[PDB]
Amino acid sequence: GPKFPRVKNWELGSITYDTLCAQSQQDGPCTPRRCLGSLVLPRPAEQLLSQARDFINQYYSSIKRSGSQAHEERLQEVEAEVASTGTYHLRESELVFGAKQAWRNAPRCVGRIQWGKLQVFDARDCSSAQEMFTYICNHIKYATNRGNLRSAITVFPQRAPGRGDFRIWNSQLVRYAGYRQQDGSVRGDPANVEITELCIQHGWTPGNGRFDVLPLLLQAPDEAPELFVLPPELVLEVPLEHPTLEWFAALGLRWYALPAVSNMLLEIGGLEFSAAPFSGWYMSTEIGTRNLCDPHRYNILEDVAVCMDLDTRTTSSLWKDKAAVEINLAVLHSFQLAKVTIVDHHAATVSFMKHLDNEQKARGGCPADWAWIVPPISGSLTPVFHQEMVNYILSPAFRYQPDPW
Amino acid sequence: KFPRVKNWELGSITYDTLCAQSQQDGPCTPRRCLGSLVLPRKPAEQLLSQARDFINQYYSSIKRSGSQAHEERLQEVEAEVASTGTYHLRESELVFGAKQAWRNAPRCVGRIQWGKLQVFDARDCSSAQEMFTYICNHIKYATNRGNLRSAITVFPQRAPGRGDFRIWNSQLVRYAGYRQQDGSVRGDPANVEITELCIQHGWTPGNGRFDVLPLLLQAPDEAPELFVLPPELVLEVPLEHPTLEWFAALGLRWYALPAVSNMLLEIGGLEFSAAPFSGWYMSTEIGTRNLCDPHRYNILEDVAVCMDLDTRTTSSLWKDKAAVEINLAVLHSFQLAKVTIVDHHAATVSFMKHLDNEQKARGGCPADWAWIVPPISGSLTPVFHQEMVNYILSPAFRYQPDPW
Ligand code: HEM
Ligand code: HEM
Ligand SMILES: Fc1cccc(CCNCCNc2ccnc(-n3ccnc3)n2)c1
Ligand SMILES: Fc1cccc(CCNCCNc2ccnc(-n3ccnc3)n2)c1
Ligand SMILES: C[C@H](O)[C@H](O)[C@H]1CNc2nc(N)[nH]c(=O)c2N1
Ligand SMILES: C[C@H](O)[C@H](O)[C@H]1CNc2nc(N)[nH]c(=O)c2N1
Ligand SMILES: OC[C@@H](O)[C@@H](O)[C@H](O)[C@H](O)CO
Ligand SMILES: OC[C@@H](O)[C@@H](O)[C@H](O)[C@H](O)CO
Ligand SMILES: [Zn+2]
Repeated sequence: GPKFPRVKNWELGSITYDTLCAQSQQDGPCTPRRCLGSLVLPRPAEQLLSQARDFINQYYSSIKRSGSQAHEERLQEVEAEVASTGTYHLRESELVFGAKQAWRNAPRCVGRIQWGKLQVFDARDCSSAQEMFTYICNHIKYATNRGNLRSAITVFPQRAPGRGDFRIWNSQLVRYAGYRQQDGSVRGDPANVEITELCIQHGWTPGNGRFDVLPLLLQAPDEAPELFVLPPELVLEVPLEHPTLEWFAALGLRWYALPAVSNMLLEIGGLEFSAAPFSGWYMSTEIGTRNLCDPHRYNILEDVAVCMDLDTRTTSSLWKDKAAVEINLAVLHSFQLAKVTIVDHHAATVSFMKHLDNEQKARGGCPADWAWIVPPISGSLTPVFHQEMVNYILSPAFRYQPDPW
Repeated sequence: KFPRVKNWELGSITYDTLCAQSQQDGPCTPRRCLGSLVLPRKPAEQLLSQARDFINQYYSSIKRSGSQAHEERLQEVEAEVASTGTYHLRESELVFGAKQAWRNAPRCVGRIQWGKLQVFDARDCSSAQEMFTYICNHIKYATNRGNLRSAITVFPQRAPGRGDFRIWNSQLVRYAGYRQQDGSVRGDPANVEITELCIQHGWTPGNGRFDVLPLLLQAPDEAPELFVLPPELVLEVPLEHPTLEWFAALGLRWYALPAVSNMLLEIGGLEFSAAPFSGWYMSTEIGTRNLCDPHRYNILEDVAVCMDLDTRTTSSLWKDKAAVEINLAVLHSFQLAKVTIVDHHAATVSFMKHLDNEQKARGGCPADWAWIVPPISGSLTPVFHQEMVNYILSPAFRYQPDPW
C-alpha cells in the first residue's frame, strides 16, 4: 500500500490513508519507542520567515493563486517586513483564513464540521484592558445571540517583540468561581480555585455560591491585569431540570450557555496571538459529564444517584453510569427547553465523522485526537470510537500557553 | 527523556522510566501519533540477545542474578542457538515469560492479576487432536464451574523449517455468524468469515444467534482440523435484568470464558503462535462491545424499544440508557449464575492500583489509554483521568495475521 498512515474504521470496515500528516511542520510528543497520545499537555527571523512563507503559501493556495504575482509580492512584502521590523502583520483576510484554519486543524475539537462558519472579530487595534473588555463583551453578545449560538473568535494584537502580551487570565470567558472552604472542600468549581483567589487578590468582591460567574482578569501589555465584572445580562445561563425526575430542578444546578476558551495561543504564520478567545457551543457531555460529574469538578454523581435512590455502595449497580446518563439528559433537555444551542455527543460525533469524510476529500486527512474526540460517556456507542485517528500538529494552530501568573 | 505522567483527578505526577526498557517500536513518530490504531501496519545474534535479555529477567526475578545457574543457563542458550539457530525454554522460564507477557500487555485492564496465572505447557503437542485435548483441559480448568481462573496454554514454538501451530479461532469460545441471503447476519457478524471456514471444513452449521463455533486447529503444514467443543465444557450465562422482567425473554446469553486464541506469545525471541489465554470478563466487553457495537449483535435499539425510549432522536440518550441496562443485565446475570465477572468500575479501580504497584515495582507501566478506558462511562472511571504511556515490552503478546 501507500506510505502514509493507514486509517481504519472498524464499524464500517472502510480504509483511508492520511496524507495530510505530511504537511505537519511540528513534532508531537510521541516517538517509535513510546506513545504519549494520552498526555493532556506536551511538556528568530529565519524561523519566523519560514513559518510566514508557509502560511502565506497556505493562504494563496486557499484562494487558488499559488505561484501568482500577488503571492510572490505578498511573500516579498512579508520578508521585507520581517527584515526591517523582525515581525510582520497579517492582512485581514489572512487572519480570517488563519483563524478558521487553526480551528479546522484543532485535533481536540469535535465541532470542526462548523469550521468554515466562524465569525472572526479583528480586535488587533485594541490598546487597553478596558477596550479588551468591550471587545469581549461584544464577542459574548454576538456569540450568545440570545441562545442561538454562533461560533466566533476575537483576535487581539499579536505578541510584539519587546512588548508584553495581551492576556486573558481566565481560561474561559465564562467560568464559575471556586471558593476554598475551612473544611478544605471547595464551594463552586474546584477547577477555578486559583483564578478565583487571583480575582479576589485583584479586588473582586467574591460571592459565596456554587455558580458565581468569575470576573475577567484582562491584561494589556506591560500592565497588571485589570478586573472586569461581566454584566449578568450578558452571561446566559440555563437552570438544569430533568424531563422526568421532577426533583432534579431542586438541585439548583445551572450552567452557562457559552463555552469560550480564552487562554489559548492562536499561532498563524509564526505570529502569536496570545489573546484570541473563541467560542462555539457546548457538546452536552462537556457539561453533563465533565463539568458536573468529574470527581475533581462539581462531582455531583453521588448526590444525583442518592436522589435517584441508587445503590451507591457497590460499583456493580452502575449507579455512576445511571446518574451520569440522567445528568446528561438533564443538560440536553434544559438547554433545548431554554432554546440554547447544544449538541449531544451522538449528533456531535456523527457530524465529526462527516467532517472526517469531508476532510479526507479536501485535504487527504484530518488531525484528530481520539482520546478527546471520543465522548467521556458512551464512548463506543458513538461512531468515532470505532474510527482510528491520526494525531499531528498542523499550523495555524491553537496552542496551550502557561498561565500568566 | 522520561515521560512525565499526570493524573488529572488527583493532581499526582509520576515519571515512566520503564519505557526505556522498550526494545520494540510502536507505530508513533514525532510527526504523527497513531496510538488509536488497533493493529500494526506491518537470525542468531538478534535472537541470542533477546534470549540473554529474557534469561537475565528470569534469573533477576528469582533473585539469582549473576549467579551460577544463571551463567550455566546463558551458556546453554548460547550453545543451543549457535548450533541450532534456536533454543527452548525451561518450563519455569515459560511460566515466568507468560506472566510477564501479561504484565506487559498494554491493552489489558486485568493486569492486577498478572501474578496469578496458570500456565499449561502444551509444547509436547504433535497434532491438532492433542491441541484439542489441551484446549479442552484449559477450558475446564479456566472455567472451574464459574469460579474463573486465569490460564494460558502454550503450544509448540514457531520453528524456522515449518508451519505454525495455530488456532484459527480468535477466541476459544465465540458465536457463529451466518450470512443470510438478504445480506443480514444471524449471530455474531464478527465471526462470519471463521464461521464460513468452519462450514467449508465440514462443520454442520446451526442457525441460532448463539451457536458456539467449533475449533479449527492447525498442526504445522497441515490443513486445519475441526473439533466441536463439548457443550458441557462451554459455560454460558442467560442474560436477565434485575428489574426489567422482559429482558430475559430477549433470549440473550453470553459465554463465561473470554479466551484469546490467536495472539502470538513472544518470550526471549521465541514465538508461540498458539498460546490461548483466558481470564474473566469485564462486563463492558460483553454488554457494551459484544452486544451493542453496531457491527456486532447491535441490540441497542431492540432494548431501547423494549424500554419504550424515544428511539427517533439522539438527544433522548436512548442509546446510553439502553446500554446501561444491558451492562447491568450482564453483571446481574453473571453474578446470579455465580460466574466471575468484573464491572468496569471495579476493574479500572484495580487497574489504578496496578499502575501504582508497577510504578513502585518497575518505574512505570505500559498502558494503552484508548483500550483501558471502558467503552461506556469513560470519565466516570479513574483511568480516564490518568495519563498513560504506551510502549512494547518483551515478553509480549502480539497480534498475528489470520492463517488463511
Ligand atoms: C461550533 C461548535 C463547537 C463545538 C461543538 C466544539 C466542540 C468541542 C469539544 C467537545 C471540545 C473538547 C473540549 C474539552 O473537552 O475540553 C473542543 C475543544 C476544542 N475546540 Fe471546539 N467546538 C466548537 C467550536 C470551536 C471553535 C469556534 C473553535 C476555534 C475557532 C474551536 C477550537 C477548539 C480547540 C482549539 C479545542 C481544544 C481545547 C482544549 O484542548 O482545551 N472549537 N471543541
Ligand atoms: C484475569 C482477568 C482479566 C481481565 C478482567 C482482563 C481484561 C481485559 C480487557 C477488558 C481487555 C480489553 C479486551 C478487548 O476489548 O479486546 C483485555 C485485553 C487483553 N488481555 Fe486481559 N484480562 C484478564 C486476563 C488476562 C490474561 C490471563 C492474559 C494473558 C495471560 C491477558 C492478556 C491480555 C492481552 C494480551 C489483551 C489485548 C487483547 C487484544 O488486543 O485483543 N488478560 N483484557
Ligand atoms: F492548558 C490546559 C491545561 C490543563 C488542562 C487543559 C484543558 C482545557 N480544557 C478546558 C475545557 N475546554 C473548553 C472549555 C470551554 N470551551 C471550549 N470550547 C469552545 C469551543 N470549543 C471548545 N473548550 C488546558
Ligand atoms: F488481530 C486483531 C484484529 C482485529 C481486532 C483485534 C482485537 C480483537 N479483540 C478481541 C476481544 N478481546 C478479547 C476477547 C476475548 N478475551 C479477551 N481477554 C481475555 C483475557 N483478557 C482479554 N479479550 C485483533
Ligand atoms: C488522561 C486523559 O488524556 C485526559 O483525562 C483527557 C482524556 N480525554 C479528554 N477528552 C476531552 N474532550 N476533554 C478532556 O479534558 C479530556 N481529558
Ligand atoms: C479505533 C479504536 O482504537 C478502536 O475502536 C479501539 C478503541 N478502544 C478499544 N478498547 C478496548 N478495550 N477494546 C477495543 O476493541 C477497542 N477498540
Ligand atoms: O483556577 C486556575 C485554573 O482554572 C487555570 O490554571 C486553568 O486550569 C488554566 O488556565 C487552563 O488552561
Ligand atoms: O470471522 C473472522 C474474524 O473473527 C477474525 O478475522 C478476527 O477478527 C481476528 O482473527 C481477530 O484476531
Ligand atoms: Zn502516539
